[PDB]
Amino acid sequence: ADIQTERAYQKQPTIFQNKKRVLLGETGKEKLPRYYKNIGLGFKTPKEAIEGTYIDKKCPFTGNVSIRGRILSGVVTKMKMQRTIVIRRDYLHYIRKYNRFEKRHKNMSVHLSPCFRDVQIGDIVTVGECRPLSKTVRFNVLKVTKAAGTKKQ
Amino acid sequence: ARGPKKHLKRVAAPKHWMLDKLTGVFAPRPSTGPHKLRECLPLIIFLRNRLKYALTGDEVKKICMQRFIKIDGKVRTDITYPAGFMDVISIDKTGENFRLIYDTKGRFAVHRITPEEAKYKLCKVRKIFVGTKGIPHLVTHDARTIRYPDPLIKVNDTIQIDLETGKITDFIKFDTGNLCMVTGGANLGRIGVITNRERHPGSFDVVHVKDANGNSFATRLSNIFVIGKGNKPWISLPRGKGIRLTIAEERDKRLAAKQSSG
RNA sequence: AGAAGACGGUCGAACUUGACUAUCUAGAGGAAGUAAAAGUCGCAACAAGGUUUCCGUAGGUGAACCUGCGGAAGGAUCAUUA
RNA sequence: CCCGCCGGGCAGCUUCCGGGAAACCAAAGUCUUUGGGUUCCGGGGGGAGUAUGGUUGCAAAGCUGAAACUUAAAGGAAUUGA
RNA sequence: AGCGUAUAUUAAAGUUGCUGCAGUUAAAAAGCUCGUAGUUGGAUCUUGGGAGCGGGCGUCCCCGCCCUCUCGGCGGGGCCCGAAGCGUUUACUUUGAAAAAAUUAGAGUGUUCAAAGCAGGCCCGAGCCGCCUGGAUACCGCAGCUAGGAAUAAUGGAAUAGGA
RNA sequence: UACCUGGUUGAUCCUGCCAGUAGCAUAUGCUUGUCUCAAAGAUUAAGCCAUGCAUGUCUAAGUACGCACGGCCGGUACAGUGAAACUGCGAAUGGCUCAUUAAAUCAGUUAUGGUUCCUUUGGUCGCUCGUACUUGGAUAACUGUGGUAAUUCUAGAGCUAAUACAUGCCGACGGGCGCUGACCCCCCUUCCCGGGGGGGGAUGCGUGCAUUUAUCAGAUGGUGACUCUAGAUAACCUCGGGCCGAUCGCACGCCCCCCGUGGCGGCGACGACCCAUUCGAACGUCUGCCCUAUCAACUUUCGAUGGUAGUCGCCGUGCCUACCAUGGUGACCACGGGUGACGGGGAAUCAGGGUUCGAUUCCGGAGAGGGAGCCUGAGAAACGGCUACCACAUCCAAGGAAGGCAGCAGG
RNA sequence: UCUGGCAUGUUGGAACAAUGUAGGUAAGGGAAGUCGGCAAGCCGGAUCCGUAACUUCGGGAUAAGGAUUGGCUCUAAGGGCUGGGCGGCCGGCGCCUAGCAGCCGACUUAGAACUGGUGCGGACCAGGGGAAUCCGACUGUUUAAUUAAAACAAAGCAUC
Repeated sequence: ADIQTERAYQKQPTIFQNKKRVLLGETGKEKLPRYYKNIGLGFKTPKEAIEGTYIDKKCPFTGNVSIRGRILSGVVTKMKMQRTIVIRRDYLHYIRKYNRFEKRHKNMSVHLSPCFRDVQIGDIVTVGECRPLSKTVRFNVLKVTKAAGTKKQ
Repeated sequence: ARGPKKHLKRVAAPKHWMLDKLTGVFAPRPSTGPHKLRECLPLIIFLRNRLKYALTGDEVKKICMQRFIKIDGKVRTDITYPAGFMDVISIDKTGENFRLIYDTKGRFAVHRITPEEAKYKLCKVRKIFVGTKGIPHLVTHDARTIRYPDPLIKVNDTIQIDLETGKITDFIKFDTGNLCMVTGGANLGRIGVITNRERHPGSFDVVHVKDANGNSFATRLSNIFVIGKGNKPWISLPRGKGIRLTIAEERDKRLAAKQSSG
């Protein structure tokens, strides 16, 4: 549960966790200020993103990221990573000579913010193109949707 | 390529440029200026090819250092200066004034205007920024940045600017029911009234424009150019009111004119 | 202000070795496939081709070929009598 | 035991259903008046089920499998004689 | 003012067959079974009914019709629906927006016809101290932008109720 | 114009291919009277080049004591025609070839809110509170001397100057502000005399843009969302130093007011500190390539897949570094190889569906024998720039010098 | 080296010639010597990588080839015991539970910094290797006192 597990403690540049204190009390009673901002296209910031205590430079809400260029989606297959879920999208290419199609898929890696917790295997996740923050990952998770889930036994 | 290419070819010319194919392998490359070259016009092409005042590119240079050509009240020696949209070229020796605007055929036509009309102009803003010392400024499509604008002016508005004063005289917002002309794409060169507008958070917007003849069409925001208020433009217009007539209709008037003349 | 020059830090042309890989190439001798004018044995298949034929396996043989276990009809037999 | 009926069969036999080059076949039909789903598999005759690589086997051999070159026919069915 | 040979390639060649083949005997069904990619996967969830608007919505052929919730937004009566949504998401169909030049389809253009070229044509006692016009359109596969269509193809909703 | 015929035969129906048959590009062969257009060393040889050329340049407006000319005229003080050279700018464009390169270049769509950019244009250039009516030096051509076999070779002395280099001033404007604030004035509780509040304020530090930072308000502007463009709070502001004219021509004028020479003046050009636009520049999102399983399980101790903290990089990342659990890719064809493959816009032919060819003159990429490297420049990892190595080879007086025509002709 | 033992192996002194026996070293070549690499020399330990043909699938294999190795100063990991709300205990009142506290302990492994005239398995110990041909399959045995081999035996095969 410790936010300080890395070599150097990460700090949100905008916020000022360090504040003076008054007599008969302390600023530690109240939680630290959290900097976040919602996005357009109806991308309302989910509950865990506001009230979470996590700190991430690369999160869609508490970071520098601006989502632009193209808005896409995909499914969830594997989750063995550090804050990355591998997704794959089906698309049918048309061949003129034989007047038919071929099933095709080009899977990519998306970096997921730690605020989203409820993701299982076989559900859709909506992602959007962003800056080349990594060498391979150029997308960020913006929405989580289930697919015949909400009941696991 | 190792940097900025310094030549244009005969085929590299824009299509709406009326340049011949068998005269030369190069073209008069428009040099840098207040307009993107892909939608501008050099002085040589304006005079030699259109007005037929000069027959060779050398002769166009001859009159330029004779300093008989003026643009926006300023004498420019650049033969390849980018005379872009809303540029007025006035020749005092012949006492003629031309307003450079698009015609019904999406072409950079030459339209004669009165000197009094040439004294003022019309420009479109692009962005608003609070520059030095906390005051606003406007950057336009003409790259004529203006200090201390009217605060009521917003993005995509049209500001009247005089040649000598170079200031804001009359501004008009962007709204429905206002006359506008398309500045790109397939509908380039059409005049109509904005009937509708739809927005998209993350892509371009679409403004539906319906002209006087009922030929409705749709256009992108970046190709909208506001000229006048309501149904009356602030400036004169060329033949056809900027209305694109069909292939069959145009040939009908063409044959009628031929028969009447003959 | 500073030329010549020396130490440490990086690709590194090039070099040596080794490994892997691709292509092109010589080679004594050996053994096949291609055409033949039509040279020597008797004749396996075409008839019930006289030991129906073909299939696989095994085995043998101057050669076609022979033999056994099965397996078919391209063997002469939609049939063989209460 | 006899008479039938119903569903699943191995089946003849006749038949201008039909298709097929015909021999023959209710599938070897609904096929140019061309589309119910799909696998394996062929692309003139040889070279050749050969060479080489891989893999299985104690061996014999099995599975996978070319190229160079060469030929105007090889073939299927049917017609009358011998 | 041409023709042949040589070789590469297309149609021929339904002789690679998606369109559009064949497998008893002409080349060919694996001995058979299982099984995963992958392929193809039955009907079934608003269809009619008098709408009136037009002809020969009457039967029949081309049009919207008797989708929400918030200031009924040009401190509170009908002459209003601009925007914060979607009684869900794809595929396809049509339009619209996105289309660097040439070529090609082709508009008009003559005068040596055309291939070509985007030019030229138009009254002239010539003071005629020269008027007008063309230099358009179509297509741009697939991928993505947008507004409708909501047959066809698959998907879920709520069954131990963790249901609106 | 959605087509056959001949060819297995004693002759016929089939299967099946070829022979003829029609266009298409390279050359060969025989002939060839005219004109209008027009392709033309890519194929094996991206192999090597003798020779000649292909990048130079000046306005009234940077610099002009060249015995190369020349007007006024030797009382003046800066004439001009102008070699050459310094200074700034172009040479990274153009043009030839496809060696190399196979999700790579490129073709369609998008972003750089993830960055920069002499060039033209639009702003700004009294915004900051601290010798000027013009500053120091050498270096050019030039003269006079020299070296060898030498170049687009050159040291040492006397000169001269720049819009070249370095330093740098007064003006420009009287003041405000935040702190530190002595001192001075006024008001109220207080029967007392202490406090509670308003103001001036000398004297001190700072008080513009560019940049680095840490903090605050943000129902100034706008986007859908930037940590944005703005305002302040406290510092640095690089001596391998940012900005505030030591620049050059044109026609020449107004004022002596408190003055016989002081101020006021226009038209421009020259590069800037920063912002914008344009030519652009490079790294990016979705979508698309030829043959190949006799290439099936591959990348990863050496960075491969991601996170955290650093480094540079014009900026955003395994570009690099260290610690972290293994991850990613693959029968929807990876990894590998071949290609007589640069890609595409595009070309031949035609019922339709289609099959082939794409260097070519168009738009992008790569190369200049090979791959290495680099200084100036905004933009080079540049070859009509240099260096080193490898083959080739030019001159040599044997001590060295000097090289790349897949640029245009020609061999 | 210690406990224990000894007096250099049936004599001593002096010198340091040739030839010899035993032990070393050698510039530049690198088997040119010789019947023949005989003799000598090279390699040698351990750790981390990497290993071919062929094959009876067991091997070949320490194949071949490469890197490291000292000293010093640190770091990380690898365990044992006891306890769990003056002296006891009749008791609800306690809850060891991401295994916490205290005490005890030996041997290694890995990583890093520093450091020396790049020297470090520093002496000692301690495989040169590869491509082939012939014979015998292999292990074993044999002419004590010149022949250790291809000879003999051997399992297996066959015969009487």
